[PDB]
Amino acid sequence: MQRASRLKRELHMLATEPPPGITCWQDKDQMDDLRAQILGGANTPYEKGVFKLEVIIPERYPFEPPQIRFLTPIYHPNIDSAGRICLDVLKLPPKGAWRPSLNIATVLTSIQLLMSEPNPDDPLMADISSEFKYNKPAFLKNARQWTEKHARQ
Amino acid sequence: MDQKILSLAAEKTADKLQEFLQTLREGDLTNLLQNQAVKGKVAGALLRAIFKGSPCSEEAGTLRRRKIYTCCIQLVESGDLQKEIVSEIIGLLMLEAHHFPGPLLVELANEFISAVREGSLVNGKSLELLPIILTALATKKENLAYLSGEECKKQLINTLCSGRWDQQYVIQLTSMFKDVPLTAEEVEFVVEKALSMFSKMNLQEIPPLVYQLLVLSSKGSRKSVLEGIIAFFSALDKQHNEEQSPSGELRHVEGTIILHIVFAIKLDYELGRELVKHLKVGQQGDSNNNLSPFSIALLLSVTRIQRFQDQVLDLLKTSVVKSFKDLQLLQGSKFLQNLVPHRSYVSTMILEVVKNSVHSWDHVTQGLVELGFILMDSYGPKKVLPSLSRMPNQHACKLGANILLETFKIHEMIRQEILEQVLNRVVTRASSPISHFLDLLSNIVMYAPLVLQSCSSKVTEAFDYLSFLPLQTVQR
Amino acid sequence: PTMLPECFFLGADHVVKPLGIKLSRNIHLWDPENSVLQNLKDVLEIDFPARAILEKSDFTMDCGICYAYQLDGTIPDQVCDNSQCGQPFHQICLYEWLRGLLTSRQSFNIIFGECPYCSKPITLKM
Ligand SMILES: [Zn+2]
Ligand SMILES: [Zn+2]
Repeated sequence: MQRASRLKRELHMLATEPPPGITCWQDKDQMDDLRAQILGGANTPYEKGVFKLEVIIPERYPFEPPQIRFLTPIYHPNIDSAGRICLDVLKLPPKGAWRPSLNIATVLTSIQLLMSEPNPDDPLMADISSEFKYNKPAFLKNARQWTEKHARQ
Repeated sequence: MDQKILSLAAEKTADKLQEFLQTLREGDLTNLLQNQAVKGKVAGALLRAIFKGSPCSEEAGTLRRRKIYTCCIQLVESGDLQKEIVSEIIGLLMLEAHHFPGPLLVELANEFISAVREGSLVNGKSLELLPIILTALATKKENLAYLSGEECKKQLINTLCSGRWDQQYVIQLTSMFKDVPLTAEEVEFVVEKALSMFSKMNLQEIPPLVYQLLVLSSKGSRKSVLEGIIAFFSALDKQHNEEQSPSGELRHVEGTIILHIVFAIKLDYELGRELVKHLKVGQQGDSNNNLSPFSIALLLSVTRIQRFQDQVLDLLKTSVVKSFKDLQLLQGSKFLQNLVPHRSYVSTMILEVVKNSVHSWDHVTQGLVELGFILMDSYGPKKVLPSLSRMPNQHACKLGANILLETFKIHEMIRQEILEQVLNRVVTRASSPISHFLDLLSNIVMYAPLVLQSCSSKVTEAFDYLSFLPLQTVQR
Repeated sequence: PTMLPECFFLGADHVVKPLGIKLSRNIHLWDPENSVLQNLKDVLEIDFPARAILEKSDFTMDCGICYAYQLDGTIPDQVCDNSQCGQPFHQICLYEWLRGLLTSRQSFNIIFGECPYCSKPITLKM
């Protein structure tokens, strides 16, 4: 209800003026979930890759957070193989920081930011995190391989 | 490398596991690091294997255990693992912490002491094990000499308290002292350190801090917690008034402080007594400098408990009385006016309290109402149906009037009941003077009538007695 | 009809505040012989936006929780007591949000809590 209130505005908003390097539409297969695409950020190994994502809106959403996943997998410390997002903004209070002043565009901007700046503090992938911590070029190499293997046409 | 140790542990202890433990002497660090990297259940299995194959009757296993203890201590904070593995490690260590002598646990205590003092402890979860260690030290009668384990515990805790803490890590510091068996001076130094830590704190941090300070105050250490909070917030509100010479935030704090102090005295029927005894100006009658706006606000949020109510409301009354007596003597005498600096009086204290009450102070108004009406009923004109006798009484009822006035101005859920109380005390008595009530009522109505279109029916029904009432009063 | 109708304001605890304060001290000046609008313009001591923008969306008058106007006919009425936010909200959306929140303490029929946008004290009376 307020779900649909947020949704009807965010639909047109993300269709017309989405964030930079981000797009999103009503998932043409689902029509209840949404299909997002984050274009590979510059100064990253994820360049030359259009990372698809599934976005689930819970029914109480301005109050709940969304639930995003990377459909196009990513070799990231904080994003696991499945595409989970261990981010505070997708979590509730004091655990996380979700509130309705944020929205789909804000969290997608946060994800695009994370893709350029991995979080060494909240790792889903502890070994990729240690690699990004100490051996930067190996991490960047494996990430660019992962990008050109899957994310490229 | 692990499955061999699994097979050694599968049947029996300290006959083959020890023998293999005397093969792989170093590299436990990297072993456990790849272990947590791949799967933490294997780390737990290794730990079980290690602690069964390294009994502490023999002293070689004690050092393997000390090394791996320091290993887990550093990695659990620094090496960001999964949560369940971390909980498991902590539980295992807290389990096997009992099988040690005095001095090994004393040096583990010194490890944690130096670490929290200087070591940037990344997560501080390791501290969960510390009070287990203090417990094992207190209970272990394997006497030391530097002396009993409980006394070395006293030494280590005195060291920690006299030492410096982290800003972030005071919560967990006091959370540890939560479950320890402590004595008077133990808990005293704990709260004194956490007390002096208040001056280096954000304000959103203070509420749960004071919550935990008090649930620990429950042991024996009641008086000093409140006395320190009082002096702290007293100086704070003075400093804020001098700034006026984040107000909303400051109010929001004070409220939740008082809420948690309420639950405390709700659970402790003695806490309020010492609170009272700390505060009562009538030790003989001379004004103490202990009281404050926040102090008073706490008292009035307290009076809605059923036991202390009348006690408090008598105390405040008599204290106001003394306030006005000393004040009228001051203004009556130049000589004393030359000597003493003016002190923030109880009345003005209350008024400023009312000003602050605007925000979210619902718990206070319920007692404020009663308080004002009590003053008026207590000292209303009754003699004609003199300054020493009349000024206090008149100022008292006048203060009740001001209170109820400035209250009724802003509070939208105690109207009708301020109102009907005035009407009730007015109508029936019909003998004793109520000119005070009436002038009050006049001021009330004058300032803000439109609210009384909502507070309607009490006056329609009040007119029903008008045929029985006396004439002059009806005219007014 | 020209007699004083019963009324109240919807809005902010700093905008609605001095409006009623003027009304309290000018209601006695209510001359029922004039028109009601004319009486108001002097009693409140203001001019209206006389259809000054009426029904033209500048995104000002919007819930910020449900992002909608006329949510079940409910109007964006509850606002922030803040110069910087002034974010208006409905009743139901603000209620349900401050329901789950941990800091959201409940008096008689009040919910306190932080404004969603600015994290400043905001009061909701049901
Ligand atoms: Zn709404
Ligand atoms: Zn706000």
